[PDB]
Amino acid sequence: QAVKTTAANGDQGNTTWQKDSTFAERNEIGVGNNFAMEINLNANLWRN
Amino acid sequence: QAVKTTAANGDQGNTTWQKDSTFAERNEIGVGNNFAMEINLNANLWRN
Repeated sequence: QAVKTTAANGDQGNTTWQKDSTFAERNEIGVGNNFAMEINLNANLWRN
Repeated sequence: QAVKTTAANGDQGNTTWQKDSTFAERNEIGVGNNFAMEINLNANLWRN
């Protein structure tokens, strides 16, 4: 979900609103590297 | 779970019996395509 900042007078970085006026409420985001699986190629060909 | 149609007098499609007499009640089924990972093949051999 999106978020913005308030008037930010002093030590207001804690104060953070909701910016639903522009962005949606169910966005999709991943964290870290993407899922992946490992294989070894030349070994398999030689084995076959 | 399986279901069966009724005698269907008129607009009786809403009426729908359960065919649990014959079919089991936990049959498995998939919807849409199957799971599928992807790997470009020749690029990896050439790069190695």
